[PDB]
Amino acid sequence: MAAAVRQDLAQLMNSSGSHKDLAGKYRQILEKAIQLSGAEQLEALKAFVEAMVNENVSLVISRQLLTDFCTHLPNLPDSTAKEIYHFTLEKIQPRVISFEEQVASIRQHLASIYEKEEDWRNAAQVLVGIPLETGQKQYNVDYKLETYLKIARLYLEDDDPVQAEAYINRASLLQNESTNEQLQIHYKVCYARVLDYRRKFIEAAQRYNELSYKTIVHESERLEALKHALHCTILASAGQQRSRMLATLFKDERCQQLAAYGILEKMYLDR
Amino acid sequence: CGCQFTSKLEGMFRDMSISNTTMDEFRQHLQATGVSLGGVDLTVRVLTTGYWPTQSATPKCNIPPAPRHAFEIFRRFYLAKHSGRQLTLQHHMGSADLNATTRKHILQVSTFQMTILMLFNNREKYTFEEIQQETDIPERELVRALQSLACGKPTQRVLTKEPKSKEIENGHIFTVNDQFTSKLHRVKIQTVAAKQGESDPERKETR
Amino acid sequence: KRFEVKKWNAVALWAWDIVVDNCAICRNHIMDLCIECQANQASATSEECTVAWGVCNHAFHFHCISRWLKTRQVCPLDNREWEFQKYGH
Ligand SMILES: [Zn+2]
Ligand SMILES: [Zn+2]
Ligand SMILES: [Zn+2]
Repeated sequence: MAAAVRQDLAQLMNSSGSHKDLAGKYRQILEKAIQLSGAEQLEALKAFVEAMVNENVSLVISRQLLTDFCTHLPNLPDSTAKEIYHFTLEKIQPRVISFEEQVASIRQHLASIYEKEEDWRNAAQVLVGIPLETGQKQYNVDYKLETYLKIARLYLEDDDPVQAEAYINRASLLQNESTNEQLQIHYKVCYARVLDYRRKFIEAAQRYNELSYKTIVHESERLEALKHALHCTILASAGQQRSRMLATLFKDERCQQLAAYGILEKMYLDR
Repeated sequence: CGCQFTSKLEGMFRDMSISNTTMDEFRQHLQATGVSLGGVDLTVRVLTTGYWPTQSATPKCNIPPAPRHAFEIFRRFYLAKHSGRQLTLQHHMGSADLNATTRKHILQVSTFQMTILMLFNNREKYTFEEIQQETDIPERELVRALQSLACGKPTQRVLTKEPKSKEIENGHIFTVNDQFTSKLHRVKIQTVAAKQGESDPERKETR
Repeated sequence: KRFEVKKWNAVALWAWDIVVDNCAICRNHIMDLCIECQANQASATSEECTVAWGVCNHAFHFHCISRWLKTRQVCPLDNREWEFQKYGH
């Protein structure tokens, strides 16, 4: 019955009236389309998306109905809904300069879905597409920081340094603007992970040691960060900085808790 | 003079040189096909941010559809064959010719009221609320741009309204009058550039 | 329609980035210090060593091209050729 939905949308596009009545009728049509299933529901939602991006439909009507559509979709499982996500992302280009909140939400949802299916490469590609720099929505610093952090974390398991290095660069650029302490802790953890990954085992050990003496971080997470610091220090280039880091790490008792306690004991006590 | 802002003038003229070079190369581009239409008669220019100042804030207003297509084509070209630099959109400058239609008189819109004319192309008989809600339109500069077509108009009115009054209202409907008396096929409304006295604010800030 | 747009005379502004992840004089990176400073600590005071941007948009550490202008000669890319248009990335 997708043809009937498309015909109703086409007839309502040429209808004249108040914004509230048209919005209500379109919302009812969208709800009817959602009640469908399978290819019929897919085609009905595709027609709804095509109508929303159409020039004739009002700006407020289009943006609000796309928002409601994007809110209803996560209820439908990880399926052809992803195909219509791609279709809608490609569709938004004549009005991609007016509203981007819907585009950002679609990109975030698609990145989450790709992360669910062990796909960091495609999630990274999708989430890169966000226009954070523009400022035409003027996203708050926290949202841009979270987006760049998510891209950097995705790229770490997709194994592609160049772009994640630049993304960490930009996340640091906008980092000294944000407020949230937990977000800052997560950013520092991700930055230490990046340092550990590239070649910066000594700098990663320094960052992990700095993060180890924290309170809000979970005791298990604190122990994991300290273990990462210890392993980076062992794997670091053996020099004065590594010797100082080994001496510093020979003080924590939760270092003694770890299984590599003996290892750095051998390292620092000389053998 | 020496070299303090003579380099500013150098860059200013460099911008015009690059603009005309881009104009001729783009003419060669549309000479070789062009796929779809919408690029009927366009004049896009390339100016740098280091020689032309922003003015106030680098605004983020909307763009009419044919201008949207033109800007998209120019951005694609500049990111394809002039890569290594990205464009920034601003709303202060430009002009356009609006072909209206007993004769067909072509109007002139200075990049600000053409968004209102876009909303009218979709469907006219709008109001101030319609053009202030679905446009992301700026402040009273919008009022000056809008009053150009209706307020203070001689007998060549092209955007008439039912509530005939001097001050601007909110719930007022716009219409169109053919106005055969306007035999001029390139009639323009030059309400902007009323004076050039450099009002104190900008003088003080640059001082 | 009753109104149709025929021409347009827009002005398009552009910004210069050429973002890269490498340096020239210290051969390390765009950020993360240079040869003359090595580590982050040891009398940095919030790391007084940033990225310098020229009028041509080339990017180096401020210290790097500063010593380049100071040590070898000042004539190559002097105040007439190389400007100082920005400080920091
Ligand atoms: Zn440096
Ligand atoms: Zn230093
Ligand atoms: Zn410079």
